[PDB]
Amino acid sequence: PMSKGEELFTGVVPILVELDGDVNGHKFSVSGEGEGDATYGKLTLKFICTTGKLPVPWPTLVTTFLQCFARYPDHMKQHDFFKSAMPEGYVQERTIFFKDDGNYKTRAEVKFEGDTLVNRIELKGIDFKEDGNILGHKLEYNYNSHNVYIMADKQKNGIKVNFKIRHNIEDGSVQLADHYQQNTPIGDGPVLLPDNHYLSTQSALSKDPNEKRDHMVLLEFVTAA
Repeated sequence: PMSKGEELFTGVVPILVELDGDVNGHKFSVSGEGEGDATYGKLTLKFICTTGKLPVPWPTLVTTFLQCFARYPDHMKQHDFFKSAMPEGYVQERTIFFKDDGNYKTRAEVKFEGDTLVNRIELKGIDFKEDGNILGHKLEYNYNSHNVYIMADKQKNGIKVNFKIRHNIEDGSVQLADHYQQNTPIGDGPVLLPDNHYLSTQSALSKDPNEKRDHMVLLEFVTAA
């Protein structure tokens, strides 16, 4: 292959997602489970809020809830930092600025625990407007397609990422979430540091009609470029 860790993703890999969140004081925890298939770049997940009802819309948390499952084509596996960081994993820090509303601050650890790919997150949301689009729940239960731009970080043998999410507001228009992401490896061994390249995402949000807990099922498709 191109990296040792890439061989960890040659099969469908089960996923565990854990988030502790806090938004304008509202505390919540989410658990998610599912599997990823990096050779297609497909991910299917079902998250449940385990503390009651999510204080913010589920689409706002999609990008916080696994980029080691991106399908890197053959002529591009030399650019796949995420798998090269494995098994030991990487920290994934992000500051999301929602246009004209508050911010999320998120810290995650993405690593193999056993045979499962685990993304363990802490999220802090501050300065949200009581009736803005987030705390007003004015977003639509859907998700656009995005292009997330990836650059190597030579000083930290990691990657600096920047992209912008489009949250379809119920009134038709778009509420921007501007993501500032930093990925830093947990282990000593070398990593693949990529030439500037894009990741293409597609995401489907739906529900599990025999689960009556606040939940989100996510069908995500990620590919390199």
